[PDB]
Amino acid sequence: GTKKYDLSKWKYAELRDTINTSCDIELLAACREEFHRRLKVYH
Amino acid sequence: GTKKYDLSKWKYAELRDTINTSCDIELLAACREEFHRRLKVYH
Amino acid sequence: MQIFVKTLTGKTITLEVEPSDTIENVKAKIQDKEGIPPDQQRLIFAGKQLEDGRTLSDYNIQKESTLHLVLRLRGC
Amino acid sequence: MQIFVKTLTGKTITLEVEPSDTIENVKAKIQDKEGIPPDQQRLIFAGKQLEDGRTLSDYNIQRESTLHLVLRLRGG
Repeated sequence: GTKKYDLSKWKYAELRDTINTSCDIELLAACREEFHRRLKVYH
Repeated sequence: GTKKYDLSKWKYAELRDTINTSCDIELLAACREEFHRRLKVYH
Repeated sequence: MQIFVKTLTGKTITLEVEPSDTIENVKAKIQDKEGIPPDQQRLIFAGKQLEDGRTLSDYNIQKESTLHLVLRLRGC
Repeated sequence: MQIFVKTLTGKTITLEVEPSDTIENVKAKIQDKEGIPPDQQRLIFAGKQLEDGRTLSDYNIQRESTLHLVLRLRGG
């Protein structure tokens, strides 16, 4: 955990599209982690 | 256009990929430079 | 040919294939290695999402190519 | 159809062709002008690499199009 991005204001299309349109491993990791969390947790 | 980029921390796959997946005369030149150097460089 | 597959954490995977090999075929191989189902797989070669109905030749994916593996999340 | 080809240094080259011209035919024309063999070439347009088994029209490459010429480094 070091120098990350605040993805607490993204949308389903953004993450999904960004992951399907982008290739930034970093984002992909943070995008997947936030995507899951949102499902697992709720705060 | 001014001052190139130090692509020393880059990798063979990245450089090649970039030239095979990127479109930027600037990068292409820098990549081709470091690429040629690696061949002309031998301690 | 021998292509590499970089994971999220950093774990890379080397797989032997041919320019004709179909992306879907590669995904299947990975599934036999790790445990990620195809539907839950997505190959990205530098801002380039590979289709499941194409070949490693339809992307100029030569040898020693690093393929970014991403877990295809659900949707609809 | 006249098209422009930007080199690495910055030297451009005007080549006369037609929408039905194969990227391979163009690469050859350049090999005659300069001295770079086809296999050692790679044209880029609209931010997309052009294939050898394709035509200019297959890329919406109209007239006065700027094609980025890159020397395909052979090795890997």
